[PDB]
Amino acid sequence: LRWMEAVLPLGIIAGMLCVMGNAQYYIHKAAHGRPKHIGNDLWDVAMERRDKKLHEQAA
Amino acid sequence: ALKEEKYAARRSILPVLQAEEDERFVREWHKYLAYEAEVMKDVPGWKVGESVYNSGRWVPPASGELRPDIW
Amino acid sequence: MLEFAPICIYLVISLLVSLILLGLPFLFFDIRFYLVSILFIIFDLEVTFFFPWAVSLNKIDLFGFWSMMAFLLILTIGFLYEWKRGALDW
Amino acid sequence: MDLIKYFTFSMIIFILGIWGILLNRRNILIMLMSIELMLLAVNSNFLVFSVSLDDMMGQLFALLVLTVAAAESAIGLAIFVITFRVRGTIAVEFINSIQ
Amino acid sequence: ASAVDASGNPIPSSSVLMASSKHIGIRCHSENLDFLKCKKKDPNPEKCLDKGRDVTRCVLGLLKDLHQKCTKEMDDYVGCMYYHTNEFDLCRKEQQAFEKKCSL
Amino acid sequence: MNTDITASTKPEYPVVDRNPPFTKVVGNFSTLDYLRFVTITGVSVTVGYLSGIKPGIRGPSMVTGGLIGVMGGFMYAYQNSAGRLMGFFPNDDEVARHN
Amino acid sequence: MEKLKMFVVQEPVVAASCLIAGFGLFLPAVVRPILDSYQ
Amino acid sequence: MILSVLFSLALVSGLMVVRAKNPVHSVLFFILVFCDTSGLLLLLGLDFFAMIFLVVYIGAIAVLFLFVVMMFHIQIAEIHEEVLRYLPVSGIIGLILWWEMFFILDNETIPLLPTTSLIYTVYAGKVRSWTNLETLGNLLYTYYFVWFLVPSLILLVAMIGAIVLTMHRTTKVKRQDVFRRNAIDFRRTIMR
Amino acid sequence: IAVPAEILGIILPLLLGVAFLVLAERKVMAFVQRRKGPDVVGSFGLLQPLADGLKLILKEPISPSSANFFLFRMAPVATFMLSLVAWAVVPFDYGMVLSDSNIGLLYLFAISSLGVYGIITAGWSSNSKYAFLGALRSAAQMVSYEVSIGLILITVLICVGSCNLSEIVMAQKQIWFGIPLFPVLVMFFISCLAETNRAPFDLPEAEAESVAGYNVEYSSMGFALFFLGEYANMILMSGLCTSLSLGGWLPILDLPIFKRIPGSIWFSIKVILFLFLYIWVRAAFPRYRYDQLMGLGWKVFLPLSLAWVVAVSGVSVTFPWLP
Amino acid sequence: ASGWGITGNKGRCYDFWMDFSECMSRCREPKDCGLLREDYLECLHHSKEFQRRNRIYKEEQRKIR
Amino acid sequence: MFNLFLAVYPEIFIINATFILLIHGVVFSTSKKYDYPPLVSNVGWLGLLSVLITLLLLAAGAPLLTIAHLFRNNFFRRDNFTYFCQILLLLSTAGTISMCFDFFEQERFDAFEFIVLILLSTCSMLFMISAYDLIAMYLAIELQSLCFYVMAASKRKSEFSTEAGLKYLILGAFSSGILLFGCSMIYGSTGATHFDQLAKILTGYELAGARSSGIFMGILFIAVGSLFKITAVPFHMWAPDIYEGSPTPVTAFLSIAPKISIFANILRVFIYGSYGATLQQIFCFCSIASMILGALAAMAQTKVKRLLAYSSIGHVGYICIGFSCGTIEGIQSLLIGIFIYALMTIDAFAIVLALRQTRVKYIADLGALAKTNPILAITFSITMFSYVGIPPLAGFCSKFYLFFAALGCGAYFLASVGVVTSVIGCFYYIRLVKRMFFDTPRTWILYEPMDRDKSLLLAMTSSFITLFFLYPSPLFSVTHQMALSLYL
Repeated sequence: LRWMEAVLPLGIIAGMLCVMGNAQYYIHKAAHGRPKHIGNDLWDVAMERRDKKLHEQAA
Repeated sequence: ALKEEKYAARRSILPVLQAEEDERFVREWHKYLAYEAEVMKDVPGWKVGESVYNSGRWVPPASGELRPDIW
Repeated sequence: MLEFAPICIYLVISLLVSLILLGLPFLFFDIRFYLVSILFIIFDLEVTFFFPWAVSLNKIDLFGFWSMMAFLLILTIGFLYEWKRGALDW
Repeated sequence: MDLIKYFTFSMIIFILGIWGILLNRRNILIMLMSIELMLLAVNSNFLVFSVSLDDMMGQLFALLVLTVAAAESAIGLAIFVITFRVRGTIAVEFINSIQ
Repeated sequence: ASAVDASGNPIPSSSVLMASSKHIGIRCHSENLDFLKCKKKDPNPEKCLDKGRDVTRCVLGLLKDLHQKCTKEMDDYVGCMYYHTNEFDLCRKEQQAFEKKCSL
Repeated sequence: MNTDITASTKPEYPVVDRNPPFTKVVGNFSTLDYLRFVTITGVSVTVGYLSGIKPGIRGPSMVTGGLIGVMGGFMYAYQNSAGRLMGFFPNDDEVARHN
Repeated sequence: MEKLKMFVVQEPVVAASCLIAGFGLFLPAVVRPILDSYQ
Repeated sequence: MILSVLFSLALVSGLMVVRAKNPVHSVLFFILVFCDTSGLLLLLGLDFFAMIFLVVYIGAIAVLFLFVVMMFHIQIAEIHEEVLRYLPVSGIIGLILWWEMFFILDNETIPLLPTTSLIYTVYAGKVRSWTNLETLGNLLYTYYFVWFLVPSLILLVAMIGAIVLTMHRTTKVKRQDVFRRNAIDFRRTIMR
Repeated sequence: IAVPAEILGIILPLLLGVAFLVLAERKVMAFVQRRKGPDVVGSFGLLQPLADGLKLILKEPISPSSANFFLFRMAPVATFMLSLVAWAVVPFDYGMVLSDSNIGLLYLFAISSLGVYGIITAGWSSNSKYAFLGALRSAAQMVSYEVSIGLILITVLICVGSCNLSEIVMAQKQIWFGIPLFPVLVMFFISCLAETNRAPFDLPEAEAESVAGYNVEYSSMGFALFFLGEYANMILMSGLCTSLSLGGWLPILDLPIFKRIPGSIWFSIKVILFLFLYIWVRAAFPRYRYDQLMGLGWKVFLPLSLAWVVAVSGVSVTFPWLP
Repeated sequence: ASGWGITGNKGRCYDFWMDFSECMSRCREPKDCGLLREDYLECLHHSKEFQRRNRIYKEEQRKIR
Repeated sequence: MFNLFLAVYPEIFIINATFILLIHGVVFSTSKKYDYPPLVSNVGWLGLLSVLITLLLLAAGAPLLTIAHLFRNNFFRRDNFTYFCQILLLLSTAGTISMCFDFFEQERFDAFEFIVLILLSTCSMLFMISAYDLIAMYLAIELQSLCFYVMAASKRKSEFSTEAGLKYLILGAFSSGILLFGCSMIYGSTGATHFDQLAKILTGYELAGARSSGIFMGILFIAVGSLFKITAVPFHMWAPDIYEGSPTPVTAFLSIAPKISIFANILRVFIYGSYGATLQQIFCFCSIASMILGALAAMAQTKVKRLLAYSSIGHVGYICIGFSCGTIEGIQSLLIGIFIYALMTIDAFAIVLALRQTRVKYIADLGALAKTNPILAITFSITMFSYVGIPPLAGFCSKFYLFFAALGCGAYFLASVGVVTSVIGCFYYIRLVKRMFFDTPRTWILYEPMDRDKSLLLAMTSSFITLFFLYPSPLFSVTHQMALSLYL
């Protein structure tokens, strides 16, 4: 268990990485209403703008 | 194979999006032509949306901004 | 683009936090370096040429692959010149 | 407007390199730096012209100009190092032995 | 992610279209090809808007028919194609459920 | 990658083939082409030996001259054979062989 | 052969790099045409 | 507006390069103007060219200049001249070049006066968007290989010149050798 | 808006991770050396980084008055900026990126290239010439091993068609690239060890030895900022190693029991193993002389990296194995 | 102008350039292709279109005044 | 070797030979087994052999250089004009290599990298002569520029060599920047880089007008860069200082080889592509300045190398009158003048290297040479009279045919200025001849004999110069054919 006590500070680094990643993810999700897309391009941007305009016109 | 699937799905959707964009651009260009006519009717020797090019070959209007599609 | 605005805001926030960290206590010759730099320039140009080649291997054919290999062979002879002359030693 | 602004900036950088060469009489490293500024202005002009004209030749030749400028900077700093070692100083009045 | 207007009308959108891509390309490959041919012949939008109108009619009719055929499966598919930005690999169960109802 | 073999100037002799393969061109080597290769290689080896005496590396100098001469003579022989086989040169013998 | 073994002993890393580069050039020079002919 | 700020910073950094008393400060402001040019490239849309400007100009050439300048240890009054005397000639030449820029702009490139709603989006080339890096690689390695192989010769010439100019091996200095017997096999020995 | 919130949520946990990383380095090195690290400042020494930071803050600063005050002060600021903006792009899972740049690899390479300027200016702005010489040595070493690192990046870019880390990982989905390229991963690990001046190739930290370093003149917060930049770079390059040769946020064998783990946990675990390897190598090996490490970088890793680039390109081009 | 576009597709008016080049190759007199050269330059710089838009804007502004 | 590369066998062979020579020289000069031998002579002999072999390849493969016309059209186009230009360039390079052998052994200059750079620069000039685009042009120009930087600064400890290298460095970088700005302006205002596209866009419309102001500026800046490359008086200030400071083989190569390549490049970029009266006016002004100031400055010089540099500047001014007429006879006269000037410069620099054994520096040093070395005195006097333009010798042929092209040119002002300059600039050649023959100095500088490598070349060049008036039909016909083949 001594090895566990020595690795315990490393677990804090892993937790910090998880916290930064997940906090970023959920703030972006709340800001936009959908998880961030990593494969987006000009086509995806145009489609998302068209979707926004169509939905705001329908509503 | 996955990327080809995505691109094939994109291609089948393209004609309807192009039709919608074409209709939108036609409406906007007709509005612009009407605006130009109503603001330029006073001067003589002015045409309505005359093309500065020759031999047809319609081209989209110049935007004046470098790479407007990326933004 | 549209993705480098977060990078700019990140840079600004990094400046802010670095300045805050600095201000917290206030509240209370040799030719070897030149040769190394020249080699750095040459191999930065090498890697800069590798990047598009590596990305576009699928489009460029054996023609492109062998053109890159010839480029390397032309520049690897320079590396052999470096090795034998003694530029890599210190 | 964007093309006008980019071309004006590139021309201003070219003129600024010219001014650096003009003002730096007893300074030679800054003369080389002004030459490098001229090179940067040329690269920026080529890139913006490629973007405006929708042609890839500007990008190709800008990359090649970058490579050439890096090589010529390497050679030039070699000349600077050997000169400074030979005469012990970078002052211009020590580099006027030929007339 | 709604995929439906107030009075049952199908919103074109992009998630709905991307979900119905295969159905569109199978039903009316024909006038899609015709519209692409007209666009190649003349890039001016005004010269042939009729082909685009026919393509739009096909797409709208297919969307209405698919929505009225299966609703829960199509609604789930469009919702999961809106949550993930038209990423087919992240929506497999919903896509498979959609496939079973409206066969290609 | 698309490649076009068309030359600006039209051949003045009948063309056996426009783009002969490397193996076919090598196999077309007549006794004259072999004499070309042998003469060039021998000239290069002799020059290397005669020039490497003063530095003191006669074997290495002959080896370097031999590689240079082999490359040059093979290039010259291949050039002559290809020019004959594409009709750029007086290829009477292989035109007769083709006929 | 003896000189080659001595060189490999004295400078193993450059010999390994040369062998790796030779393999990398040898695959498309020979095996690629072989596979093209086989197809 | 961001474009105006960027090239205002670039112009100020270039002026500091021109009129900087310390060559180290000149190198640093050269780095700054390179960074501003990279930002301009981001605005243009050439991400690859901006990154390679950073890597080469900011990294390689600028560390070279910094190394040589710091290693020189140039003192003031060794490189020092009054700038007031050359102000008239600098102004005249700059004004001539600016007037020529004026004439060039007045004829070919006419600025547009106020647009967004009139943008016609093709949607045809966006199905597979080729990046700048991808397009440049495809072209440069398929159909312009000669203009790519020639700079290899230029780099080889640069390396050969750098060596033949700034090489000085130590005439009499011992060099450590690791291939000794005690390092290789090391048979144990004793006094007996 | 939400972008500053995301940036703060990336930056502050990074600083906490750096503090606990130096604490973990102490603990692991002590446990290696048959002793126990910080255990008296809080339970198991968890409050030791807090105590150290508070002491550094409360320590009264000193002004060297080196006639280069601005450049002396701003160099650690520059390296801290560089480390943070490098961390601005590294992904943690599917969609946890600030800037999903299509050129993410070259962005990180450029940021690593800019990293030498902080140390160079720190060495020059200092009055002592020993610090200037040490800064020059460290800069040159980082230069050589960054050339090697760029060649390794080119190998990975040959393996994966794209240039963004997220799609790199999505390609890593199959084989993790470490199984095919374990020697390349080893060379990249040694190159990043020499890039951050950690483990062997440790010139600046050999202060008890004659080489001294570029941090001798620096005051409390300058030294603290340089240390934070170095350790943030260490974590950054561990993340680069796991994103390049271990698949990032990807489980092992794609079993459904392994998919219950979010994936950010997987990335964190891999980064932790790489940091443990960092401390392991530092504690277990001696250090190289400057000339030895420079010759090793310019004569051992550069030819091997070029050969591996050529070999991977030849393997991929010959067979249909190309993306 | 080469047809290699900035986004990997056909150039903006490489078609105009090729029309001008074919006219020059098959023409009896170089002034016959003056219109096509004007078209190519106008595409390159948008000078005539920008001037037309500028004069329209001038008339609109002076009508407001 | 796939069949497209028939178009590039000379360049490929010279590149591979340069690589082989570099590897051999390094591996057997860094060798402790021997006594670190000076490999400059061996590498130079092998490089001369390689130059001869690639000359044979290029000469025999006359129709094969046109293979893959469209494939190579992007980079370069080869025809009879480029064929003859490259033949002359290879001959000049071979002569320069052969005549600089004795400099190596006696002056201890034992860096084979000099020969490696000779070969690499020769390949660069080959690429330049073949070049048919705004990109290959710049790449070849920069390749020879870096080679010449290293060449001028070759003597590391020499203060003169270092200063000349630094000056040539800075001024060449400035000219490269100006030429690059010109290329950028042309690309931005034209959309084209290939010479054919530039010709198609530019023909039918003058460059002096409101339209194509950017095109005009780009063309003017490219002309400025090219004029710097040929040392015209508005941009000549580098030529004398670097010609003096750089080692004598380096300055001989600089004076002989780059002239033909740069002038062929100028013909292919300006006479074909941007042919318009404004360019000929620019080169007319440059030629007037070149002749006038070359004569005036060479009258005041007292050093052999500086006098040779100013004579080169004046003869470049004459080549510039030939260009600035820009007709069929004008281009033929340009080529005749280039050939004759290259031959005369090879002669003069061979004699200078012969006198380099005793370290000749001033004009007075060769005084009383008519007694110690009679035949050498007559040979050098013949060379000086050829530079003057005295009829029986080769220089007068180029001279009067340039003046005839100028009289059919309509440029009476240009011809009168040229002839007045020819009369004015005879004085320093006559002063040289006086120093050899007429003076009786108190003390004499005895000169050691020659090497056979320089002696054979000098004998052949002097025989060609003296006996050219008996048979100029081959050169005249070749130059006429080249001028005609520039377009059709």
